[PDB]
Amino acid sequence: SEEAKEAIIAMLKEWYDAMNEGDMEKLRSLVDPDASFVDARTNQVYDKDQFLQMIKEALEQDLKVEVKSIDIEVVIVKVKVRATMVRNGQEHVFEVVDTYEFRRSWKIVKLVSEITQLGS
Ligand SMILES: C[C@]12CCC(=O)C=C1CC[C@@H]1[C@@H]2[C@@H](O)C[C@@]2(C)[C@H]1CC[C@]2(O)C(=O)CO
Repeated sequence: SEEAKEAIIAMLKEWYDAMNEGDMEKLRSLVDPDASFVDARTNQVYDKDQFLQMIKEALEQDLKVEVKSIDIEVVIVKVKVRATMVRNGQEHVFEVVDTYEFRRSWKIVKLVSEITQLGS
């Protein structure tokens, strides 16, 4: 079980590291093909290809992230992240709470993201 936990954590490290690297090949491999992605604040729901498309656009805006905390609670993990994006020369700063559902290799089958824009 500790191995299970340790593997999930390592994968979330890979996720966020790949995000800062801009390596979407690595992101694609961590997500189940039938996974659903939820924007909690807008109630919008996306499939994997739609989610990755949005990631691509954000990476084009210099999206960078830093993980602040990881809490393991099917494995459910809550990650708090600070993120920045540069949009038409104006940087925007965000605090995001990402709650993942991993299902067994372990794959992400669901993410709910609460996104708050903090102001630069
Ligand atoms: C561009 C985005 C969605 C659209 C929006 O109005 C603001 C942002 C900035 C933060 C981004 C977010 C999504 O892309 C999901 C991201 C990457 C998040 C930072 C971490 C995030 O929740 C994830 O890493 C999810 O796996």
